[PDB]
Amino acid sequence: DVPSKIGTLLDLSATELEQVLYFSKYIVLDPKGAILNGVPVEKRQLLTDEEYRELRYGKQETYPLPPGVDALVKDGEEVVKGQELAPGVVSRLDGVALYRFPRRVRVEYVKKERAGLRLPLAAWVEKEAYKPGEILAELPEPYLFRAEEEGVVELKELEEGAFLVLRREDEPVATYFLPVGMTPLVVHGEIVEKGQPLAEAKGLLRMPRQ
Amino acid sequence: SDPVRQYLHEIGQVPLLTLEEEVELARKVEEGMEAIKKLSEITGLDPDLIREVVRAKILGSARVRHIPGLKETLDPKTVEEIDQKLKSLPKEHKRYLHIAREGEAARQHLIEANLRLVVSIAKKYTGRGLSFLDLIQEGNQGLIRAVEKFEYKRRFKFSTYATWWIRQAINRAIADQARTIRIPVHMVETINKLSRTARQLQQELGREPTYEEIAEAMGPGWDAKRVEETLKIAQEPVSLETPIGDEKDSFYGDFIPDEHLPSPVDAATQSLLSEELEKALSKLSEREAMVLKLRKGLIDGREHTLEEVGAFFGVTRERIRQIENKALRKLKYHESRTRKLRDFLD
Amino acid sequence: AAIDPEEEVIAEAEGVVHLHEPASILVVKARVYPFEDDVEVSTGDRVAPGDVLADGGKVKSDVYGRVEVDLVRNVVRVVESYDIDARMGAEAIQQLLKELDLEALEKELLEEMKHPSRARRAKARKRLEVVRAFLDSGNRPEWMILEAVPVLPPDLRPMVQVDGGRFATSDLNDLYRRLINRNNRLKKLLAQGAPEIIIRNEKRMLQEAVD
DNA sequence: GCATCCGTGAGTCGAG
DNA sequence: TATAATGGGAGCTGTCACGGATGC
Ligand SMILES: [Mg+2]
Repeated sequence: DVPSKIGTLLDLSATELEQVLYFSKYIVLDPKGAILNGVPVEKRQLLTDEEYRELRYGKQETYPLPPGVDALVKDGEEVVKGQELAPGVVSRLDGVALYRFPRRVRVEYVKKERAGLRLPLAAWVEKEAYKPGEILAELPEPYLFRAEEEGVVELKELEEGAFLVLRREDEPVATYFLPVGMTPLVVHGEIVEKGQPLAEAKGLLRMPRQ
Repeated sequence: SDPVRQYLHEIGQVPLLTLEEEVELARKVEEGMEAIKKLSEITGLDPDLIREVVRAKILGSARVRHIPGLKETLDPKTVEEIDQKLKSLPKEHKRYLHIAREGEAARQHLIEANLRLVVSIAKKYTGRGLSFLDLIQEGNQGLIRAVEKFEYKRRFKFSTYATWWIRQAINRAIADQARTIRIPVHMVETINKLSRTARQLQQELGREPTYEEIAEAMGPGWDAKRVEETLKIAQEPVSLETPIGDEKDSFYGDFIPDEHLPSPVDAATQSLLSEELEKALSKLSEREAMVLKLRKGLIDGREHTLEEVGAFFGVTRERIRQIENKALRKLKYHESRTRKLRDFLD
Repeated sequence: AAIDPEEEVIAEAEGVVHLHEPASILVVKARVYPFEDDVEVSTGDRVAPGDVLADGGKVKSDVYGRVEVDLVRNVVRVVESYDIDARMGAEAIQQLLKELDLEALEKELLEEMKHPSRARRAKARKRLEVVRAFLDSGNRPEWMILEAVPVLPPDLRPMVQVDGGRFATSDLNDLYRRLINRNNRLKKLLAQGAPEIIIRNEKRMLQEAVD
């Protein structure tokens, strides 16, 4: 009934009191140090649902990843607005990106083993240890690494470089590690007598990255 | 402005769940309930009280109210006591608290997520005696039942199990509400079945079926009398404000006489009756007049036995009944004489 | 983990885990607080800066926000938010009406009455008439909001059997029934802890029922 | 200051 | 109690005669 008495006492326009009573908009009793768009929230301010959700429950957004496309960012790692989350995705806000329902889980298994290799004494560079990528030796002429045991060959080729494991019956009698720059001359499940070339080292040879 | 559009907008705010998100939320809910159970086993508290406390803390102090099923009044004091005793648990035990909270959050997000399905189901129930929004809210109750009863292990989408409970709650509402005079739900079922039967019969016969035809069509136990009594008992009331005319002038209730309050004529005749009876009772002695007056209950409005009037007048029941007899007899003589009291007999 | 035990993925030997190809990516503004020890706050608790969370108080909160406890990632997360109180409906309005101190508003508007502008003087008068009305009356403004809704005596809204043996009744009965139904449904919806967007709808429908 | 919007009024008895 | 089902429809049109509130 105009002029509204409730609206009059509280200094609220018809539209405002309508919005509050009929649940179009929130009205703030105790801002509790709230801030919206840089300005602090004054008591008896009108907030939409977007604004009240942003203020009270915090801001967030989810973005889809097309199937078979890996994320360009890591779980838990901070992001800046505009920074591309993926080749097809650009984040609208700043914050902590989180992974939602990962399709592929890759497990890197730790392996600590022991393997021998024989090299010409002139070519070798003496070192107490070899870090990845570091040069193991330098060979002036093609050299043939020869088998020091007899048995069946287990050949496993890593990302770069490889491993040979010789076994008689079910028990391995040898383990050789072939670093980068050495081409294996044998295949998996092959029989090698002592002295025949397992591989060929040529030119420089270095440790693999893995 | 339009409440329906507004609610459809608010519903349009929360996005729809992928199969993954759905299964995740479901799982979190179930495991949350399990967590509350185990937590009640550990603490020795009531699983209900615990659930209400966890729920309270998730929703905030914005919603705190006493629950009818709870034996304690639920207020921020008591929920703080309980929450603090929950915070005093060892790491492995205090873990179940976090599980519970996660569960509740998952539940809320689940309901809010699936709110659209309720609308899409209830839009088909319009016109059955309930408002669109009422239907929507009842369907929401159904949705809640679905969430609390759902098991993700069956690898079913949420929609399939939800739809059943939603439809059930809506139907229950329609049955329990839309009649001004409430009728039991089974009875409403019988009435609607009677209606479908009658409509089928009218579609085959090309005319409105008689009571006997419907009786025969309803199988055994149903005669014409049963059909008629069922229809009669199903009769809805009519508005007193229904207009009887072209103009705003006539209301139906304006034609309805009040039978309750006595008419001036009836009142005056009752008065003259009391007066004439006092006239004829004064023609007796005060003792016999008082005995008659106590026996017919003119004094207190109730009739005393022979033992009570005999104990009050200090005579035997035979004696008090005897003076009652002679009083009544003298009254019969006086009435045969003056004939004043004959006209009051209708 | 999975539904059926034989579909589970168990780690054969020692190694580290790498997550690839997420179904989606959720970007949230939040502050991360890793923990090695039993955490003192659970999920849902609201927290200001300088609050104890985990590790017996060693790790605290930098910002204002809401606590999400991650047991999987072993980190307490805080989504930046306030405690801000904002309501809707006649409860909020009843609050604002209760909060009003009349004499203060009277005097403020009196100061407003000396202003040169004609319009402002006018509005100040219009308001002051209301304020002074409530003041001199002895009636509290908050009574303009209803808690207990009165019910008209039945005889004044009859349910009566007419000549034919049929019932005729007043519309106030249907209105009262609407009110009572929506109300009770609200009480049960609250008792069961339904989400917002439900309770909101119910409350709105309740107000429209009373109207 | 002057166009514009929203709510509230628009005869009596009779019969119906 | 479990295939899955995820945003509603009808408006309704030849009165002024306005009153006070609201708007460039
Ligand atoms: Mg039969």
